[PDB]
Amino acid sequence: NPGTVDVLHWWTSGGEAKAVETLKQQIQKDGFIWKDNAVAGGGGAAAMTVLKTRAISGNPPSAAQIKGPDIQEWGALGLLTELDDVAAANKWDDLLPRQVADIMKYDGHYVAVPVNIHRVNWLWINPQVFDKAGAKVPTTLDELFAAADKLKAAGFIPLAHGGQPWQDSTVFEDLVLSILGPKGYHAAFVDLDEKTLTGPQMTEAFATLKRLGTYMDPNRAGRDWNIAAAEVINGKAGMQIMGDWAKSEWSAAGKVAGKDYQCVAFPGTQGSFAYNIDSLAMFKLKDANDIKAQNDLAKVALEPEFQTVFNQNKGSLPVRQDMDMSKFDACTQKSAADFKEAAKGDGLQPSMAHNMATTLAVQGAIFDVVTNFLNDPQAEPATAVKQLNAAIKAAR
Ligand SMILES: OC[C@H]1O[C@@H](O)[C@H](O)[C@@H](O)[C@@H]1O
Repeated sequence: NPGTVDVLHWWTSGGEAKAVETLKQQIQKDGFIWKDNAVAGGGGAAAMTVLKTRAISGNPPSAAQIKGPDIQEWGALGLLTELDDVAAANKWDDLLPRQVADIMKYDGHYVAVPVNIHRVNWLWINPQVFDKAGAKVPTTLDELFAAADKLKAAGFIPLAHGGQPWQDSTVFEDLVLSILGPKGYHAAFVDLDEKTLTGPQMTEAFATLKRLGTYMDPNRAGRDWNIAAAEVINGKAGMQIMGDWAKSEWSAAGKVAGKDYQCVAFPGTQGSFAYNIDSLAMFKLKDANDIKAQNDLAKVALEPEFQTVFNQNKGSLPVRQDMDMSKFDACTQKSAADFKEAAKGDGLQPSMAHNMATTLAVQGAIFDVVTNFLNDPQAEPATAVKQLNAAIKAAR
């Protein structure tokens, strides 16, 4: 046995699978065995359940898709391996933005390797559906509702949305970023500031979320994010509020920007970039050949060729800084420009819904408040903000 790579991840949709296939291929070309542990469940909760079993099993995966502050917990447990030598040889501190490199370190040592930078705060449009409905691509919340009114009148699903908590909170966080702005967003989700969490603007975010719910399919419970994307691709819906992993579904269907889809910053979030960094935390392994395979995985993750093909298929930006951005599609080039702009000011903000801003316990509290609210058409925004602050406090 040359050594086996076992990555625990949740890349299972048609688009996500095309991306992870590029990793499988490179590992095989490098002469190692690929043994997949893909665990289906958008946003990763199902994967995390499997991980919690496997991690203290004595047979951990080579790596697992573990993001944000949660990397600190796995590092604190002593389960991850330090990557000093591979990081030095492959110049990771030079290749990675400082903001990103810090997330990957436990007590100053790399313990995880990033593969991308997803943008969460996108809105996906089907321009052909917009043309049929006489609708205008929205740049403001008011325009978003105007477009939704027209799509509805035209007999389309205005907003294709799946009723799962992480999806609900993806929409909610877009609203918070839009209404509060990036500094307010940071105060609420990173600093967990009580006055922000319970303020009039957060209250208005909940009122806006409730209205948005009136423009979704009432029987959307359980609908996977790729199902929602398909409604837009197939011309049944006008819009989807989702990160740029949605682009992977458009690309996998052979669709092109302008003609088939557009993406625009979520209305009112122009200038802000809510980032989601997929990273592979590397577990301490026992088997010598599997350690060699793991070291190969760590090398591959930031190789220029892999950074290109993975991210072309995945819908995200590459995380490596020296890349020829002209090799990506127009939407990814827009993402790059928007990242650069955001990074100059205070616009670059970690996604709460995608595990970058908070611990998982705090995220879970927020998810519960937001679905409970959106599940109840009669719910009150003033109560929601009190529950939001209270539940966050109890989760810590
Ligand atoms: O499953 C949908 C998306 O969930 C996000 O949390 C992950 O970071 C993405 O890689 C994935 O495509």
